Amino acid sequence: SHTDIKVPDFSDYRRPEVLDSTKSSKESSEARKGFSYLVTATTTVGVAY
Amino acid sequence: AALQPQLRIDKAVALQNPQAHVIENLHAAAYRNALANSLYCPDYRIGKVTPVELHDYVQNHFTSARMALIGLGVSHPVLKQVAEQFLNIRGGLGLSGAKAKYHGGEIREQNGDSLVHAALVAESAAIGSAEANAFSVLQHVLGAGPHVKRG
Amino acid sequence: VPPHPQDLEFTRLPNGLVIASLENYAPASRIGLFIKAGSRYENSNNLGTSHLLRLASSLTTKGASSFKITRGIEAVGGKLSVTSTRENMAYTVECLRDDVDILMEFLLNVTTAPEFRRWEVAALQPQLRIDKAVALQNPQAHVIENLHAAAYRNALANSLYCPDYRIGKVTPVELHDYVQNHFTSARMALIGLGVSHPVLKQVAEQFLNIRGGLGLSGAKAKYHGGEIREQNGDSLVHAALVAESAAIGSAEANAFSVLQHVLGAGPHVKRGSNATSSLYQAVAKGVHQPFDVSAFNASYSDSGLFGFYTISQAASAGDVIKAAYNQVKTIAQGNLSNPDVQAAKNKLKAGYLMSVESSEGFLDEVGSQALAAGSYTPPSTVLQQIDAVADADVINAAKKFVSGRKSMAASGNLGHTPFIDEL
Amino acid sequence: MLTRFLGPRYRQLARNWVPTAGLWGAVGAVGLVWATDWRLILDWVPYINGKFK
Amino acid sequence: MLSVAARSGPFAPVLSATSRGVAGALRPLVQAAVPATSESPVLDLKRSVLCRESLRG
Amino acid sequence: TNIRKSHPLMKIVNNAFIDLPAPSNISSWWNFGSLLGICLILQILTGLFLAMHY
Amino acid sequence: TATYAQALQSVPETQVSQLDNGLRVASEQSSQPTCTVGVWIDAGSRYESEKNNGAGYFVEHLAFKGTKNRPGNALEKEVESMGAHLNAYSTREHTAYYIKALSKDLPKAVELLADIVQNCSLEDSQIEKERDVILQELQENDTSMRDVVFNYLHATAFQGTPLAQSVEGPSENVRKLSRADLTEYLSRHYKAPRMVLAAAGGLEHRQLLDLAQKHFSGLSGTYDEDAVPTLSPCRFTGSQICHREDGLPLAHVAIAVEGPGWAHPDNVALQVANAIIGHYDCTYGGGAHLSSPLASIAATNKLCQSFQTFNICYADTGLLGAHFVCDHMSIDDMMFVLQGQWMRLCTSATESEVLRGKNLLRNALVSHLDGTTPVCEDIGRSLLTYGRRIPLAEWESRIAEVDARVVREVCSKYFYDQCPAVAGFGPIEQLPDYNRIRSGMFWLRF
Ligand code: HEC
Repeated sequence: SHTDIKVPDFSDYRRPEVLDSTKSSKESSEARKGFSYLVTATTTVGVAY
Repeated sequence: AALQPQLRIDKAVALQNPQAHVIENLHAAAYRNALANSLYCPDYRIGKVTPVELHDYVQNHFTSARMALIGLGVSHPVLKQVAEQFLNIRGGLGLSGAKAKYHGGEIREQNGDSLVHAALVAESAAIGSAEANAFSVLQHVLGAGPHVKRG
Repeated sequence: VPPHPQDLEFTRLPNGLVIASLENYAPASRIGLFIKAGSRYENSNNLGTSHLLRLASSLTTKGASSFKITRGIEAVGGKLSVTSTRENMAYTVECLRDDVDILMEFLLNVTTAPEFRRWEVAALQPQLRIDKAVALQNPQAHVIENLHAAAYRNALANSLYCPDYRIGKVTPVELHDYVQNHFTSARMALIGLGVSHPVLKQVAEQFLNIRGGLGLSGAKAKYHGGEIREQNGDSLVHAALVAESAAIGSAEANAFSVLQHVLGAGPHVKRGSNATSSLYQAVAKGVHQPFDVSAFNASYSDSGLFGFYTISQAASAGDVIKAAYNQVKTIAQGNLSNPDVQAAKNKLKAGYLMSVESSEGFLDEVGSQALAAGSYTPPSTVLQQIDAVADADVINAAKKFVSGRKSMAASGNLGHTPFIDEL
Repeated sequence: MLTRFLGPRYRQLARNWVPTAGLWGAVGAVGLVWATDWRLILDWVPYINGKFK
Repeated sequence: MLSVAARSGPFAPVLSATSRGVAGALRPLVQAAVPATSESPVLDLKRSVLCRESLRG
Repeated sequence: TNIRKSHPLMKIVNNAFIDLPAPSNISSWWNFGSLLGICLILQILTGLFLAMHY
Repeated sequence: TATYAQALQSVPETQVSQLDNGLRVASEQSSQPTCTVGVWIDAGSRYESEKNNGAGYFVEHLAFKGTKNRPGNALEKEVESMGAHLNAYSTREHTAYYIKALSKDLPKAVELLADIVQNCSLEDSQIEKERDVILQELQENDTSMRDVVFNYLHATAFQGTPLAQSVEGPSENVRKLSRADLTEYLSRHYKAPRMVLAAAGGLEHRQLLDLAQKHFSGLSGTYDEDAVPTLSPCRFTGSQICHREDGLPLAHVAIAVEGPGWAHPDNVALQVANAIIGHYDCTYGGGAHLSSPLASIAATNKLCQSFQTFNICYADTGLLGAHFVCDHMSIDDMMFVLQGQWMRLCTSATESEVLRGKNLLRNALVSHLDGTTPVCEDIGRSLLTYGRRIPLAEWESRIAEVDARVVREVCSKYFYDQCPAVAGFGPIEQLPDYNRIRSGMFWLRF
C-alpha cells in the first residue's frame, strides 16, 4: 500500500538542465551550483562595497 | 482514556502484598476457567479496555436478576420504590454458573524476596452447602489468624 | 584441481582440556574457546549471572583494558563474539590470518583474566534489560523459556536470559565465582580454524591450565513436566508440546532427529505447501487459515525434549494442536512407509552437511562435539549413524512421545487453547 | 599539557588543514589591504591606482 | 551431531563487540510468514534488522 | 554533541534567531518587528556619532 | 606458516565457459560434500514499465508452483525429498533462483532450475491465488519501517525514472496483472545472454557445462530477431520525502547522495570510508570505546537505537549514505553527527582510521565469502555486473591502494557540496529542513 506512493511530477519547477529523466544530473550539478553561488558571491561583493 | 493509568497504580499498590500475587496465581492454576481470572487487570490489557467493553459489561451483568439493593438506616418502602422505579433492568446473561471447571497444577514465581510465600489447596465445597460448614470448622481446628497480640 | 584438504588435529590433554585445529588455508581465521558454563550451571541464588557474563566480554582485563579490547580488535577489523546455550558458553574470535596473535591474547584475557570492576559491572547492568527486550520480541523466546521452566524442575529450567528481579542485582563477586568454578580445564575446549596445532597446544599448555571448580556435566536435569500459560492479546497463538526424549550422543537421539524430519522442520522451498511435511499436511486438512507447525527437537547432555511447535489464530489453536498431536499418534500406531523415513534421512543428512559448510558452523560443531563427547566425529560417520536408524526406532521415538508425561508452553489469547489434560 | 598533541595523526591533521589555513590568511591579507586602502601594498597592483597622480 | 544449532531447535544467544545480537533455532517462522498477516514486533525500542558485516567489493 | 545547542550563550542565540519554530506563512507584515530592531540600532549608531560633536 | 597474502592465491580461479545460446556457465570448485547452483537473470524493476511494475515479483511467486513436466506439487516434492533447499530473490536489477543441495544431486538440481526458468506453468488459478498472497505481503511490508524508508528513498532519489519503482509494484498492478502481462516479460527477459548459471562446491566445471548444454540448450533456434532492450540512465534528484506519523514510536531516516554504479573503481574507497563510520545498534557491547566517532557519540549520548552506512549500487548509479532509527528528540543530533563525519572524512581523513576501514573491509569480504551459497551468489552477480569474477587478490590489491588522500579525494567527489536524497518516516517533526540538511553537505571553515 505504501508502494502506491509515487513522488508528484516536478517538471513544472525543474531547472532545464535536469528535465530529462534519462539524463544524469551530475553532468549539470557544477553549472547549477555555479549560478546560485555566483549570485551569492556577487551579493556579498556588493554588500562589501 | 484518562483513567487507564490508574490500573497500573491500583495493581502496583495491591501487589506490594506478596499474598495478592500468590492468590491470583493460586486461582489461575486451580481453575481452567472463570475463577482463574484475577481481580486485577493483566498488564497487557492496561490502556486496552474500551469504553464499549464497559458498556457491554454493565448491560449484561448489572441486571435485575443479578442484583440486590441493601439498605441500613433506610425504610423498606423507599428501597422497594427505587427498586421498582430505577432497578428494573433485564437483558443480559442468566447463569451464576457460567461454571468453574476445577483443574489443578501449580505456579511458581522466582523472586529473590526476603521470605517464601506458598499456598497449598484442593477443591472443597460450594458456599451454602452443608460440606462448606465442615470446611469452615476444619479451618479453625487447624488455625486461622491469631487471637492474642503476640502469642 | 583445488588444494588436497588437510585433516583435523585432535588432542585431549591429561588435565581434561581438548584442542582441535584445522588448517583450511582460508584467508581468515577463527578461534573458539568453548566452555561447559551455560545457563544450567546457575542456581536459584545467582540466576542471570551467565547472561551478564555473556554481556561482559569487553570489560577490563589484567593485561588489556576495556578500551584496548575494543580499539585493538576494531583496528584489525576482527570480532569477539559470545554464544551461550543452556549447556555451553562459546567465546569466538575472528580476524585475518596475520592477526591471530593479538586476538588470541585478547581471548585469553577475557576468559582467564577478567577483572569485573564494580563500576563497569554497575554500568553494564542496564544492558540486561535491552538484551532481554530485543530477544523477547520473538514470541518464540518466551515460549522456549517457559517450555523449559515447566519441563524441568532443575537446571535446564533456567533461562538464557536474566529474570527481571535480578537485573542490577548480579554482583561483581558472582561473576568471579562463576568463572573460577566453571571456566576450568576439564570443562573447556580450544578450537582453531586457520591456526596450527602446535600454537593452540602451546597456548593451551601456557594459558589454559586452570582447575579448581565443579566436576559434573550432570549436576543433573530432573525432568518433571507441566505447563505454563501466558495470556497476551498478541495477534496469533504460540504453543509448544513436548515430552522427554533422549540425551545427545546416544543412539535414541538419532531416531528423534529422523522423527523430526518425518514430521517436519522448517521449509525447503521459498513459499511452499511443504508437501513432504507430514505435520503440515495433517493440520492443513481441516484448518483453512494462516498457520505454522514444526517438529521441535532439543538435545542436551542428560535429557532431551521432542515434540512440536505451532503458530495459529487464537480460535484455531486447539484444532491445530490436536491435529498435530494425532499425526504423531499415527506414526506411533505404525503408519510410516520406508520411503517416508528415507526422505527424512536425506533431509537430515543434507541439512547436517550444509550446517558445517561454512567456518562459523564448522567451528561451533567441532566445539560442541568436543564438550559433549570429547571426540571429533567426521561427517562420513555421522551419516553412517543416521543410516543405522531403522523405521522401527523412529516408530519407537513417536511411541515414547505419545505415552510420556508432557510439557507445554503457550502464549496469546489462550481462550481456545487446550491443557495437556484435554489432549 | 602539550605532549598529548604530538604524534603521526596530528602530523597528518596539520598537513590536511594547511592549504585551507594558508588561503584564509590570503583572505585576511587581501581583506585588510582592501579595507584600510594600504597604498603601501596597493601601489604595486596593476589596476587599483586610485592614487592617480 | 552434537550442537544445539545442528539439532535445529533450542535457543542460542549471541553477543559481540562489533556485531548485533542473535537468538534461537527452530521453532516455526519462515513457513509462518507465507500464510500472511504476520507483521512481526517491528522497532518498538529495538536492534538492527538483518546484521551487516556482509559488505562487498 | 552540538556546540551551537548546549553553550550557555550560543544556546540562547540559537533558540531566538536560528532553530526557532516559526510559522510557514507569515506575511511581509511580520518583517517590521526585525525592521524596528534595525531602526533602533541605526538610531543608536547615528545618535552616538552625533553625541560626540554636539 | 601461511601469510594472509598466500591464502588469497590458494582460492581456485572461477572457471568460465560459454554455451552457443549465450548462457554464461560458471563455477568455483572445492572439496565440499554440498553445493549451491543457480540462475542469475539480468532482470528486475528497472526493466519494468509502470503498467507492469509487479511482474518480476509475480513470476517469483509462480516459479515454484508448477511446470509442464512437474505440475503443481511435483517440484517441491522432488527438491524436498533429496533434502535440498530452493530459493529465489528479486532486486531492481537482478533476479535469481538457486538450489542448495548435495554435490551428487547436482544433475537433478540443474535439471530442475532449467525447468523452472524455461517452462513456468503460469496456470490462471495459481496466478489468482498469488494475487492474494502478494497483496497480503504488501500490507505486511508496510509495517517494516526500514523496508518503507528505502522504497521511499528510491522513490524520491530516482523520481520519474524506472529505478523509483519498488520490486513488488503498486497494489493496482497486482490486482490487474494478467497471464499475458506475465508471459510477455518472461519471454522478453528470460533470454540466454542475460542469464548466468552459477555453481559452488564439490563440483567439476566439466560436469556443469555438460549439464548446461544438456538442459539449457533449447533456447537456440533463433534469438533477439525482433526487439532488444538496453538500460537507460536514471536521473538522481536531490529531494526529500517526509511521511509524518506521530503514532509510531521511533523515527526512520535514510539519507543518500548519488553513487557511481557497479563498474566504478572508486567503490572501494567509498566502502573504506563507510567502514570507518560503520554501523551501530543498541546490542553492541562496545559503547563508549567504539572507534567510529559517530558510533561512540551515539552510544554515550544514546542518540540512536541503530544506524548503518550503505553503498547501494545499480548500473551507472547508486545510493551512498546512512540510515538510522531513533527517538523523536534525537533526529537533529543524529544528522549533525553523521554529516559532520562525512565532512571530517571529506576534508581531514587520517591515515590510521583508513587502515581500520581497509581492515574491516578485508574482513567483511573474506567473512562473506564463506560457504557455497554466498560464493555462488557472488559468481552470479559479478558476471552480471562486472562481466567477470574479480578474484580476491585483486580486491586486496585495490583495497591496499586506498590511503588517507584517496578517501578524502573520493569522499569529496561524492559527498562534498552535493544534494542528498532524504527519506523520513514516523515521528519526524524534528527532522531537519532540506536546506539545513543541504547546508550540512559543506563546511564554512573549509
Ligand atoms: C547617543 C544618544 C542618542 C540616541 C541613542 C538617540 N539619539 Fe536622537 N539625537 C541625539 C542628539 C545629540 C540629537 C541632536 C542632534 C541632531 O539634531 O541631529 C538627536 C536628534 C534627534 C532628533 C531630531 C532630528 C533632527 O535632526 O531634526 C530626533 C527626532 C531623534 N533624535 C529621535 C531619536 C530616536 C527615536 C531615537 C531612538 C529611540 C534616538 N534619537 C536615538 C542623541 C541620541
